[PDB]
Amino acid sequence: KILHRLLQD
Amino acid sequence: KILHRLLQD
Amino acid sequence: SLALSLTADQMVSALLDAEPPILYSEYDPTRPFSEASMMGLLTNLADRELVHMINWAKRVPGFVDLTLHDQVHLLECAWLEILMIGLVWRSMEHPGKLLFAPNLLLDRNQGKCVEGMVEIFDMLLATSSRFRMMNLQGEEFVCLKSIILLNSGVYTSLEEKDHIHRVLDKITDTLIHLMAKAGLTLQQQHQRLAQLLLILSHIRHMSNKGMEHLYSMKCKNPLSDLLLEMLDAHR
Amino acid sequence: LALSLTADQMVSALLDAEPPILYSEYDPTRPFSEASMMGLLTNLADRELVHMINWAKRVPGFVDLTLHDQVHLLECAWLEILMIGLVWRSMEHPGKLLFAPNLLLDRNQGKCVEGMVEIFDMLLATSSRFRMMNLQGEEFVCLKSIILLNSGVYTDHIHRVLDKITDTLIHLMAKAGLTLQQQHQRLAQLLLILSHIRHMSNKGMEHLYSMKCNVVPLSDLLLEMLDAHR
Ligand SMILES: CCC(=C(c1ccc(O)cc1)c1ccc(O)cc1)c1cccc(Nc2ccccc2)c1
Ligand SMILES: CCC(=C(c1ccc(O)cc1)c1ccc(O)cc1)c1cccc(Nc2ccccc2)c1
Repeated sequence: KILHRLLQD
Repeated sequence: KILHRLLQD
Repeated sequence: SLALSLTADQMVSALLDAEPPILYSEYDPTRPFSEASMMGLLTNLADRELVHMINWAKRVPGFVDLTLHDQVHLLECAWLEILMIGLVWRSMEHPGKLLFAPNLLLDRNQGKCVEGMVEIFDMLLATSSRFRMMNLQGEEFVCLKSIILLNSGVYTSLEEKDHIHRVLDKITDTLIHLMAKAGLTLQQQHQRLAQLLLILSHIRHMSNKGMEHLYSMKCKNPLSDLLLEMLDAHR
Repeated sequence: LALSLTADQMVSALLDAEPPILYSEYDPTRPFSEASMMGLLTNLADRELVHMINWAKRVPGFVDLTLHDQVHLLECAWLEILMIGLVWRSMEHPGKLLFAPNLLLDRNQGKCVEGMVEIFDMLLATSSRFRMMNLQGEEFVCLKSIILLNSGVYTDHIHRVLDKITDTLIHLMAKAGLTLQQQHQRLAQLLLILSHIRHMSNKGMEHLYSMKCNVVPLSDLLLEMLDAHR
């Protein structure tokens, strides 16, 4: 999901 | 309203 | 009033004295378990429990000092929360199971039978586990239950706003008194107090979720009159 | 790593992680329709989410969780976190909701969207409640962190961090010169408000996936966070 990206970024 | 009545009687 | 005068041990005593009985279900274990029947069972149980809760709230210090209009408002807002924490309390010594009634003890498996219940089931189960590891005391439980009654509808001229807070403060003092008597250190008393109150945010959550489909279950399906009126109060 | 931090250090770390106050779109064109109002709020909330996700990573002990746990907590608490921020911003504006410095709304403007006004009242009541007891910023950041970690924990290390923020809250009250009784009373008052923030979130969420049923187009992210509540 999008939420995964923003967390790792 | 039943709740109102029971809170009285 | 009168509720401001009570000592900690006095309110514990009064609260313990006011405890409603644990009601039985009309559950016949010589039958399978359908979604409609089980929900009908829990509905019948909740309806009979409501009558005991109404008369229990009257015995909660400060509650009778409030107007009839406000007493109604507090109960309309917190009834399912109160039913749920009572359920969770009954199920403390029954790991993986919920004790709706002494003759009705279901696990997560039999919880699936109702569509969209297994999630609540797990939330109630986790709450009961939470109480278990804390070793929640009965004296603490009745305090939490009184808090829910007075706190849940308080945020929704009127002196009264502040009187409830004054009772809540006194109930906080009581919980601290209990924990100190248990021998806990001050840091331990503050942490445990926080821990107990944070659980009430989850009990609120479970109530909202539970209430949410009770008024979708109302479409179709088997509710009593008092239950319908208190369900009406939410949507 | 979060456990080894001190209370003064805990506060400073939280205050430093504070997300910025964003501005609404500067149309402004008033009054609003229910579509334009929901548009401004949806656009604002979506931009706040990106800052929240980064604020969360800077919450002590939050990066120590698995990526699964981080997601679950945020998915569970995002609206609560948005609301308590809104409530916090609106403290100095009694009877008003400060969504953005260029977007201040009263109860009446809440009637623009089909209630809305019900949530407005609950939000206004929470803001006044904060104003009454003089909620401090250091207390606020602790509460918001508590919401993040606690709201989705019932769905060890987290409870360990939760106890620390409790220790931190007490510290702040002992600093303010409150007596031991006034400390646990005030602590209780603060945490009970979280139950109401939860309630507002659930009521708000319920209407969010009833708006999706197509008043304003929602962002893909705001939809993801919304889908996580069934
Ligand atoms: C398990 C709690 C139980 C209630 C309860 C009953 C007795 C207690 O002592 C405590 C809680 C409950 C069930 C039916 C009611 O009418 C009221 C409460 C309850 C409450 C709300 C919802 C559900 N399940 C559900 C229903 C329809 C759709 C999806 C899920 C279950
Ligand atoms: C005021 C809170 C606001 C949210 C918000 C936005 C920005 C913040 O900084 C804080 C809170 C919100 C609004 C729109 C969104 O897409 C997401 C959240 C919000 C949240 C849920 C629902 C509604 N509107 C509504 C309510 C009932 C019925 C119909 C509509 C509004």
